[PDB]
Amino acid sequence: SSLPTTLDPAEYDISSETRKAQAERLAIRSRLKREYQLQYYDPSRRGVIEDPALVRWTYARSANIYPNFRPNTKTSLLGALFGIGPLVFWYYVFKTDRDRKEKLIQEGKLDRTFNISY
Amino acid sequence: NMFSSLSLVTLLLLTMPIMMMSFNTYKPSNYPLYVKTAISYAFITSMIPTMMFIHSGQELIISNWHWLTIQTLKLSLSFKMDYFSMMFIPVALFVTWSIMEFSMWYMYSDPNINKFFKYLLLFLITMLILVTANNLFQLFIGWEGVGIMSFLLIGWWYGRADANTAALQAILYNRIGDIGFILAMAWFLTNLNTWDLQQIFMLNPSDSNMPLIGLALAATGKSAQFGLHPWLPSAMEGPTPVSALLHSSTMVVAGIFLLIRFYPLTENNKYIQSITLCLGAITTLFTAMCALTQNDIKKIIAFSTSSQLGLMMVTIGINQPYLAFLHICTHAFFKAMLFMCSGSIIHSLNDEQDIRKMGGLFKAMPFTTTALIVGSLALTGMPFLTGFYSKDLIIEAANTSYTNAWALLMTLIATSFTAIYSTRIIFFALLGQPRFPTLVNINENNPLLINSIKRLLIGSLFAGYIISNNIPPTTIPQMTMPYYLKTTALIVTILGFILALEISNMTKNLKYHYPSNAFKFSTLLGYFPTIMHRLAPYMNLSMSQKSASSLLDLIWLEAILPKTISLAQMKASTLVTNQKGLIKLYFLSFLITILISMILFNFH
Amino acid sequence: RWQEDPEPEDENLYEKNPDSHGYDKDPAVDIWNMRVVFFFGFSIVLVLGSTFVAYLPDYRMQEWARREAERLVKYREAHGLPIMESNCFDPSKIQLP
Amino acid sequence: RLFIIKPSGFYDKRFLKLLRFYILLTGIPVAIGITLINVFIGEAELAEIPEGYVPEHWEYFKHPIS
Amino acid sequence: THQQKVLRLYKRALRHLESWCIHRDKYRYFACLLRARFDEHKNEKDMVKATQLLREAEEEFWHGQHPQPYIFPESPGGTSYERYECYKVPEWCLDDWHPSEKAMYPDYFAKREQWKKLRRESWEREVKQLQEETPVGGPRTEALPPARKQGDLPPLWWHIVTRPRE
Amino acid sequence: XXXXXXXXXXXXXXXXXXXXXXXXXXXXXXXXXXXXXXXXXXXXXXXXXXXXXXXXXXXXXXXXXXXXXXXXCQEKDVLCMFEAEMQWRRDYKVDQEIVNIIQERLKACQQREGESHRQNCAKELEQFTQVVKAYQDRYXXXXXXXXXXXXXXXXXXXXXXXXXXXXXX
Amino acid sequence: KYIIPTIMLMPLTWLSKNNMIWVNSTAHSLLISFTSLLLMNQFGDNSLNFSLLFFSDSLSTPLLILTMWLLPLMLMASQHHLSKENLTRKKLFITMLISLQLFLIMTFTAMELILFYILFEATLVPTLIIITRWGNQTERLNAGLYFLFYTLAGSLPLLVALIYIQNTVGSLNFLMLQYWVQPVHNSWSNVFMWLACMMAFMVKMPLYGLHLWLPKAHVEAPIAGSMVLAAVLLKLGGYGMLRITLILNPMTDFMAYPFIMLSLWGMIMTSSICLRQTDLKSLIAYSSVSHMALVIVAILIQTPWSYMGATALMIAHGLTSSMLFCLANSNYERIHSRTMILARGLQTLLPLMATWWLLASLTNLALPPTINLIGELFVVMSTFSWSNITIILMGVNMVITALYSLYMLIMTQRGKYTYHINNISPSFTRENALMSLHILPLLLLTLNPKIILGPLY
Repeated sequence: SSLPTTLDPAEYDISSETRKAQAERLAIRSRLKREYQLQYYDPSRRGVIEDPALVRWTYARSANIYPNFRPNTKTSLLGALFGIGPLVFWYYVFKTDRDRKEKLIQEGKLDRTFNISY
Repeated sequence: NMFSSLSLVTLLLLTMPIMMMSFNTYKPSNYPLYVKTAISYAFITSMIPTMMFIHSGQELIISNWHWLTIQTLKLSLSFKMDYFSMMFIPVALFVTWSIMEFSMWYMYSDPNINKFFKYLLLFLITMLILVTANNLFQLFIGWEGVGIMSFLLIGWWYGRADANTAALQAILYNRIGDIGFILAMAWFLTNLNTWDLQQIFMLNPSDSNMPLIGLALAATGKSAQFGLHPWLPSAMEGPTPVSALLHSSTMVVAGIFLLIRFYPLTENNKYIQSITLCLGAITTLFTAMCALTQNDIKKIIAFSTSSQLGLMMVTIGINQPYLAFLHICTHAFFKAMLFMCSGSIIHSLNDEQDIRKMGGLFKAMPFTTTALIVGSLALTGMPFLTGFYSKDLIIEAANTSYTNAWALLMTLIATSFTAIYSTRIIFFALLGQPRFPTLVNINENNPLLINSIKRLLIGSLFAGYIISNNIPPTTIPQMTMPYYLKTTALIVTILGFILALEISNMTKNLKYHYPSNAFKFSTLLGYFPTIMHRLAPYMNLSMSQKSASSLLDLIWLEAILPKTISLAQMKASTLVTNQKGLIKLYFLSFLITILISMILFNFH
Repeated sequence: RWQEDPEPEDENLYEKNPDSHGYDKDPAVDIWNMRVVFFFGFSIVLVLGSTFVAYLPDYRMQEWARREAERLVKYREAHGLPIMESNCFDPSKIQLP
Repeated sequence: RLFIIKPSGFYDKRFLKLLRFYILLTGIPVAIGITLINVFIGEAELAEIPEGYVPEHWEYFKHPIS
Repeated sequence: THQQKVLRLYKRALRHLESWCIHRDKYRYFACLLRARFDEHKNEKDMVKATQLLREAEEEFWHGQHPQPYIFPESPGGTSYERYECYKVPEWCLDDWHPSEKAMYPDYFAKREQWKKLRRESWEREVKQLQEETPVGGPRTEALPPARKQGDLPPLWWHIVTRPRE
Repeated sequence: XXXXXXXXXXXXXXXXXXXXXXXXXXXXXXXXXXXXXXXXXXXXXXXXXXXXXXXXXXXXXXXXXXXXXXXXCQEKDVLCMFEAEMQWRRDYKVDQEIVNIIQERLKACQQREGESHRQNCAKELEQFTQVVKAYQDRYXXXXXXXXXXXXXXXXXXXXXXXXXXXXXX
Repeated sequence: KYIIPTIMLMPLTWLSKNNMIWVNSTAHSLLISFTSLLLMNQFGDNSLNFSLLFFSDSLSTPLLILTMWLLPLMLMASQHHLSKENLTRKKLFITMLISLQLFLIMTFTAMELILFYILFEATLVPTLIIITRWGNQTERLNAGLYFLFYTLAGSLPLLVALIYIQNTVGSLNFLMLQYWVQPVHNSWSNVFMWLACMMAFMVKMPLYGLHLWLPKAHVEAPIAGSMVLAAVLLKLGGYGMLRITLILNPMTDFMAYPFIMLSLWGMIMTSSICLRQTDLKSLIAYSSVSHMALVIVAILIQTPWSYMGATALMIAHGLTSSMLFCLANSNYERIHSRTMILARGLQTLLPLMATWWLLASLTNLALPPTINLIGELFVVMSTFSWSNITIILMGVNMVITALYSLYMLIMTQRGKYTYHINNISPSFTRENALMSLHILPLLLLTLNPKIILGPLY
């Protein structure tokens, strides 16, 4: 989430060393574009091309489970607090509702007159 | 006897194009004309049994087609033909038929012309089921049906991501409102076995939990209210007859229509009576505030649906269900008139969706301009433009009540607020100097447009004179306070129009005005694109990825048994790789095993 | 380098050569398989089969109990005093203590 | 007039023509199914008379197909 | 690209002015007031003050930033028919037309065979022409126009020289 | 018929006193549509009835009575309990549909009165409370999925609670 | 009558010539599926007995008909796949699908706990070979290893449980014999007796914990999107939960109370993950966790309403989720990568399939009553009698079920497909047949599903 004004004409260097770096952005962009352009405008292709940027994108989410998370830090225990935590949370919600219901059946009847269901 | 026989014909006639859709008979280009001719004769077959109702006769029919014997239950195709259900059918069929005539001119010369009418009939049928429904299950088929057919009508064009999200949020914000109706299903079975309309009118205890997160929350999903209403302006991104069908007659009723049917349940419960006005007073103003400042031809009419929707919610709070649907029946003639006549302007001057660049003068266009004059004044409290028979009876009844004064005062500002947005269609888009940006702009009169709107002009001028005069009334409170309540409703619209004429002239007729720099605009959007379109899907998807996926479902919830796999592979080395050769090492361990058996694991 | 593995296969005909086909190899057998015998199981099991799904198998006394209940309602109201339900299975059985 | 950019269409319409052919092919016993109720009589509401128990049919009311 | 930064800010200022004003005569008055602001300061050459004025130009533009901007016609993104009324069937679908159905309108089928033959024969020449124009390793950002265009056919056309329309 | 309660007598008679106009348009259409397709469908129904001629008898519902209850059969035995389990299940299927008839009696109460609804009837609402309460306390409604052995335990649980209350009071 | 026609389907494939094969395997299975609908639909007052216990009867099993319906449907989907492979291996493969269906006929018909269990585990071996061979993706062995690691470690505790019960009380064998049932007195020895009977059907019926068994089997698919229908049959293969909870332990259900709670977060958190994931098959795989979690919530309540909803949901999911895998198969056979972002655009290339996409996606939601609404609505109405707070948790699930269907639609409605040169041909005659033969039985069950949701109905 953005904190101040919407960042588009704000905070930029006035044509300093960043201009050489900005020219490098188009150099790598066109390098990946030209190899895409050569493998597109031929009629004898027939088939969806690979594009390694999207293949590694799927590999980042589906795989990297046990090569990652080998330093099980205190942040993982904080994530575990959001894991087991909510499962134990409802144990003091459903039981309190049940003990409210079950006591109303035996002493001081609260059961419905037209309850043929269940 | 003929009342029951002719009632099912209206259901049969609408299904006949669906039954004869897959090949059947060779009819190209005639199929869109076939839809128009089917509904035209369906209107005639609906007019006759309504004349039977004004005379004498009530009937609740079952088809003897129940697929349940499950635990003391029967769910047949049950059809109620009484008052609220009866009067709506010819009103809905006449409104749709004119939109079908409008669908001849708009969406013309397109490859998806035949596929367009496929969903429009099902959109009518599901509503016709929901209107006639006598079960709560039969009520669900239509109430979900209108909500599911809207996806294939709002998101009809497969263009940008905005209309796709508009079609998404049409169900997303509906399904939050669905929870109440599923709670309505669950409470009814456990407490009153049958859960059909015949049963639930009898044996009615004072229960607050039933329509708390129930019928009132069902009225927030369908027919948007203050709880959930970001999907109101987004629905206009599709074609114009779809918007002419939804928020005028179909989508606008489905929320309140439930509460009108459940009227004896609301009669006794005073907590529900208060919360209907509490979630009905904010709906009249807060949504209507976004009509003036946000400038779009379709959206001004669309934001004013919710203001009139609040008046439908006020009638629930006053405990008058008889006058509740009478407003919605005339609302079908009010806004469906407005959507197609403005939609005629949109299509004429190429492509314009903003009022800013629209300049269709009263002298420039002959027929569409006159339809807007009659239409916009009909929405305001005018003595004989059918608005008096609908809107003015709500305000006068609401003044004599035991309910909240602040809830009444909030609705009274909204009744005077009607004149300002109506003039924002007249003064801004129609009246004055033309602002249409074109080298050559042409707007031609079509034979299909004239015959459609002219027949609606009879329906818009002669609605309250026929419908409200013939329908049986129940307790009229029009007697007390003539200068404080009765005359004040019409005077507020006159004072509102005088305020609108002064505010528009101060902004437009100023030559050199110079706008200010600092502004507080909650009036512009309501900041729902910042908390409900921005933050609400963000929190659901951040909890999806930062937690759950990258912690629980892949790493931690797996870990338990990969722990035993890692332990088995580690303890494998302590037996395989251990003791590399040497008969000495193997025999030395044998001496220990005898010593354990002799002393430690003792057996004499 | 593998010196044996590099031999990729990419051949999706569909329309190119058979013109109208459901599957590759032998067009004469394909019409007899993809359009005939698949559709006979689509016709018999779904249309003539539908007259067995719900259409008249009697099915666990669903319509039988209607004729059974109607004659028992009139019997225990005219002759008897309780309305068809009072005590289940046990009329004056062996007591607990 | 310009040439319209459309999908294949022929493969899609072929399936619908083949589907509605085989439904109609077994749509004849649907028409015969009406005459099995119309021409051939169903069953009367007759009381239990002492004669037997169940000869080929015990309680097959409404329609003789059961 | 400082000259582009002034032009883009001025282009945005004109199209945002129409949302605030109502009538066309008032639009002309405020535009001339904006012309009095920008033309007076662009005349003299500034190194630090020009960038200071451009960063100050963010203000006033941000004070009046969102009254729902008038993007009335078919504009890229925004509102009102951005990429709409589009069936847009590609050339890939135009090759897989079924027999006994592709025979209808034979002029479109006969021409497309000549277009496909023109592309298949010139692709070897386009690969040599496109592959020839290289600074070292990768291109330096931009397309490759034909230099030695004797016969015809630029290096890289089919999607660019074959749009569906609108 | 017989089992259905139904209305006592249907009223309504044509008056036509105020104005002439074009008489009653609904009654004019009632005479028009009676011969248009109502007479044609009645003639087609009579033609189908005449074409029937010979019809099958069909001996209706089978009896099968008593065969000894589960309460009478003491000690667990597979040969004895099997017929007792079938007897209880057949009664439970009937008792489900007994409620459905009285449920439809209350449906008739709502329509055939209309305006009064809650103030009138008095018998159908009372009959509903007499059967459902008996169904709730005896025939499961709290004993989960249907079982014959569980029903005998449920009947004994209600009897022991009633005997403890009667002896104390 | 269902013994030795499926066993007679075995020599049919071997004896038939190389030109035929597929024509014989499908035609001589459709007429076999006709006879199942002809004979098994009949019921008396209670459960019948067809024969002596080799294969027993039906009590609440129209789920047997579904397997007979998928008996030719798997052969329909695997037509483009296994078209370039050896002819001897084609004969080897069809017999392995037949053997799966052979044991599946046995498990639903046999009303035992001992004969049922060993043939319930006899479906594990053919699926193992079907997954680990012809797998299009790498690391398919993890999908094979964890298939028998999660299931067998939970199911082998049935041998120590089931034999223990019959040693104490009579014999489990005939089931209708087993009404000698003594109420469980809730002891610490009876704690693990209940757990061992449940944990075997806590794996195949996916909870929140021990649920990783399912998505790995679907992402590393046996065959593209064709043999996934057999894994849908394994999901509904955990129907023993209907029989164990009813017969073996009716009194002690205090231990069921935490397991409903564990599956309650197996509704929300399993649907949350199914929103961002890239694989189109995984977007069906995680949605199949939530719809089958509904049954686990239902059964443990043990109310008569829940059984009506559960038995409907077993048939509902078996024809809706499997239909969604056929849509995933049609996309994978053209692009050869199941990335949702890459495969984008219907109607421009696939006009007729787009309507079939709707009739399959919207069935995840509660449409006009097909079998899914009838399945879900009875369960939600059953949970209220259990506890009033449930619909607050259940209502969130109703929102994300729309986030299942529409998100699958929108990501395919976006008309672009610029990089795609393939997918030129729209659809084969057998391709659209899969879309019809899955949806039209659901459309026929809209009218009267009395013979679908039937545990004494």
